[PDB]
Amino acid sequence: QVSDVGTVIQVGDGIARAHGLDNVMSGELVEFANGVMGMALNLEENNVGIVILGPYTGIKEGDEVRRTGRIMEVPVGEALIGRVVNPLGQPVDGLGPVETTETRPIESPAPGVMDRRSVHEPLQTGIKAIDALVPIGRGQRELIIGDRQTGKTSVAIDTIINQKDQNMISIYVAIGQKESTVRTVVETLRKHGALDYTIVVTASASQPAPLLFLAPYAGVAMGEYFMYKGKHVLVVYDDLSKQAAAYRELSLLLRRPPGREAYPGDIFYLHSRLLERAAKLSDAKGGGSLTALPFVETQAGDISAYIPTNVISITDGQIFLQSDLFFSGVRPAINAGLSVSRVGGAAQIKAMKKVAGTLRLDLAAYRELEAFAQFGSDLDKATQAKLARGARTVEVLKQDLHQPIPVEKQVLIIYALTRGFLDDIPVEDVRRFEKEFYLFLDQNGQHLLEHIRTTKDLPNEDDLNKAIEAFKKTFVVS
Amino acid sequence: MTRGRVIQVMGPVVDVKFENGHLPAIYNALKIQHKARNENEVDIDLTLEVALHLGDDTVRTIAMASTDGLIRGMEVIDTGAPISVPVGEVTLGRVFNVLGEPIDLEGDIPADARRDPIHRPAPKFEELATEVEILETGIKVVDLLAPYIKGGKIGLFGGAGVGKTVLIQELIHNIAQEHGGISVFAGVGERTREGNDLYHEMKDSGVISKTAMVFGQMNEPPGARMRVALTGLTMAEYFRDEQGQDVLLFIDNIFRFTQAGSEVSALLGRMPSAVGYQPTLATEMGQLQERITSTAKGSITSIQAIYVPADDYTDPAPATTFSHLDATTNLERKLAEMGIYPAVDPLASTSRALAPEIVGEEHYQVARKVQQTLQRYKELQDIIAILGMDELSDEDKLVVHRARRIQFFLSQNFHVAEQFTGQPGSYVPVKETVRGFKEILEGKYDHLPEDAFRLVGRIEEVVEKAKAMGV
Ligand SMILES: Nc1ncnc2c1ncn2[C@@H]1O[C@H](COP(=O)(O)OP(=O)(O)OP(=O)(O)O)[C@@H](O)[C@H]1O
Ligand SMILES: Nc1ncnc2c1ncn2[C@@H]1O[C@H](COP(=O)(O)OP(=O)(O)OP(=O)(O)O)[C@@H](O)[C@H]1O
Ligand SMILES: [Mg+2]
Ligand SMILES: [Mg+2]
Repeated sequence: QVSDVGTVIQVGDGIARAHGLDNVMSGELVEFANGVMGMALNLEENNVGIVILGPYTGIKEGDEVRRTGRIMEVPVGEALIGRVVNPLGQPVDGLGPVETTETRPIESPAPGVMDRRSVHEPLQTGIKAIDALVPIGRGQRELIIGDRQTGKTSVAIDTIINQKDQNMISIYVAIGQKESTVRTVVETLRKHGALDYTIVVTASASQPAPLLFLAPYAGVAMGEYFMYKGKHVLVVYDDLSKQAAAYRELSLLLRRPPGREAYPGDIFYLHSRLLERAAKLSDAKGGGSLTALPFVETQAGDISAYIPTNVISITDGQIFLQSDLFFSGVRPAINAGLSVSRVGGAAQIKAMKKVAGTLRLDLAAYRELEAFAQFGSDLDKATQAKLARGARTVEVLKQDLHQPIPVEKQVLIIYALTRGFLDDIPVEDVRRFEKEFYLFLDQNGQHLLEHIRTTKDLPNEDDLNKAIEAFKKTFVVS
Repeated sequence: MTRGRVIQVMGPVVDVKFENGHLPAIYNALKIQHKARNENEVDIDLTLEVALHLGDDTVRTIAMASTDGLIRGMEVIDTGAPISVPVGEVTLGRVFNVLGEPIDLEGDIPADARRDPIHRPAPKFEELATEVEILETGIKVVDLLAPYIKGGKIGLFGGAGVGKTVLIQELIHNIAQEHGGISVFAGVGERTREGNDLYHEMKDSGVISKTAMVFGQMNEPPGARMRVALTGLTMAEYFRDEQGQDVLLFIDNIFRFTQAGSEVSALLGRMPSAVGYQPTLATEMGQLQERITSTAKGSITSIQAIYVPADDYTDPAPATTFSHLDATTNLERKLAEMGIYPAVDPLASTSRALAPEIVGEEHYQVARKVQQTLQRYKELQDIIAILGMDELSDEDKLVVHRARRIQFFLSQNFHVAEQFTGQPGSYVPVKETVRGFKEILEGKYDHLPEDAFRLVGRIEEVVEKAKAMGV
């Protein structure tokens, strides 16, 4: 009997080779004697190559391998919300089993050209430095790239928390993170109330390479259920770089020839297949959407590296966080020159699109002129621009941790910045100016905020100027 | 009988064993059509292309779709001919995949329509046309330093996220809307969102009435990513030959073809070469590139975007494709970071139309002087950094003063860029560009501020921008 039963020939480093399995199909799940599950990749003439999805210590030569008849699948359903699971869907938080009754394939085709729609719905993250000059829309994919200890996880968690009052499911996938770090992230989500609509998929650094390679696909497959039911999903991949490292480990264990930086040839395909599946579906397909926020960690801020370039070449824009700016007090550390959003304009409300259109280019020019100005003198217009605008934009784009700011207040603050109302105050006074301006707005100008909330447009021609002048009349300077 | 059996399945590569004496020829198309015999199987509908003859009546093939669900032992059908795609007037206004099957939901192509094989030899030496004429694009840098040649081959080099897609869209907007001939777009290994947006924009603008579009994207397997460009080229070749019409050919990313070739090379038994590329990198690229040419019976002008991995211009794929182009524009991440779009490198960009007898001495002298000034400004950077600005001679101070303004004036606002910034954009004639750059070189605009030259059209808009700033 070699039709649905096999025998192990070799075991080592998380991969196995089995004899028999005549009728096994490529990509099928297989089960060892211990109950550990496996994946069939290579159907050679005389043997089948199997990747072990779990602890391979208990597997020995001569053990029996039997078919399951199903292509690689994960359990999906509504009951998975609020739980912490592994890439295989097994519960990990210890709160009992999971009552899902449906499965989806890990490898699924992406929506076609005619199944998509242009992105037109803003995704307010609550951060000025994102919502102003790097807008994110529903169905877009936008990676956060930077060095270690720069705030990428903080940005992701704040974005997840900000979606409390909207009907959208959030998925957080941790690839290669410390178990304690994942525990603390889950605790913060529980404290802020995000666990009512969040699914956490974890694969720590102690797990074998196959699970690290498989986890993001499990997360996206989980999101596909809600996307095709007509709902909106946000998915976060925590280290696509660690996924690439695990895939390189697996490929070199399979003795595939290495390319640039010892990565396999299909390293670009690995990421493109995953990231291409997030899309904004059309009305015929139900109008659902899936938003992806992949993460890439650079070395010494080198954006020219192979993996960063590969991931940038796939997504719809990047948010570059700089360590040199993270230090010295610019905590958001947004680098306007290297950042870009390719769905800009359409991913913003009409007011914000009207106000903050040119900010990214303005700060890029300001950084260039600041770099150049170290050598010599400046013209009158250069001195006006560099200091009255760039220095104040850099200061007003700064934001504190866990401080969501409504878009109706953001449009006000960038309008005041752009119209030149901040030129007469010192640079150090702008944060107190912003705080007192928000207080004054809440106290007196609630009707402008209501008009912006209801119409998504600017409130008035001259009443806005009048209100800003009224606030400036009572603001104490220095 | 021409019946095959599946022996090995290794990712996107499948080995098929045929009966002795009936092996299919290389590049032939094989079909697998299997219905699930029970609950432990899935339905299969897959096409394969013959790649190698391994001996023992065995053939190694490349799959055009996912190989999941394949069981070794399945039946394979030999069609006896390479992949054939529908061709003719029926392809205008339609969107096709790699196999020539429409994906626009507008209806199926009739089964009796004429079809042409994908693989064909390149045109001979005696059939080539040789005549250089300027193709005006309305872009200042392109029109001044590296003019495009009508009927020639144009390549755009750039890294990840530098702007070559936006440049392609701007060129389509400027040229294709009034070309009068036939336009063909081939999307190789790019974003489905970008493809959908381009299709909808063409439908809105009405250009789609005379445009044939073929799409194989990054989510598709390497076989499709290799053959989609050949399908598009097969359509363009018919439009050139059988009707003698001018053809616009846009290829979204030609680097993905060689990337997929390198990905599939390792499973074909080839030894690695250079940094990991296949040994046949040059011949495979040449066989495809040499088919994109203008002949005596029809002219094809093609604009190709070429991706540069890891921003390394010495990589073999960008390096070997340089010799296949007549005009090239090189984008730079350094210029992109400075905010001066389209970030075309003014020195590395070259073209064969930049000659005194083609563009005139008035144009040629201005272009050469601009290049010389920019080169001197580039050289002065180290001495400026390590000695200060005040230590330069009055000649070098003037050189820097002129060069910064020239570099800023090289930037432009694009029509397709209105979705990113609120500026509407502009179209600048070659005469206006030459006159403006000559006036800047003459020192007429030395009193204006530096930033007044950024993202404007004609030289006048600099004056109005300075007046708005308050000079
Ligand atoms: N806006 C902010 N204001 C203040 N502190 C912040 C802000 N954003 C992040 N931090 C702090 O910066 C530190 C690093 O943040 P975070 O853990 O999110 O970074 P990271 O890049 O994901 O790190 P790692 O590589 O360790 O996973 C933390 O102490 C966090 O509290
Ligand atoms: N000329 C320009 N004017 C305004 N914005 C621009 C210009 N060129 C590029 N950008 C901005 O930079 C982004 C670069 O994206 P784009 O698709 O053009 O890059 P690319 O070179 O094709 O990269 P990739 O290899 O990822 O496809 C644009 O989406 C836009 O936001
Ligand atoms: Mg982190
Ligand atoms: Mg592109």
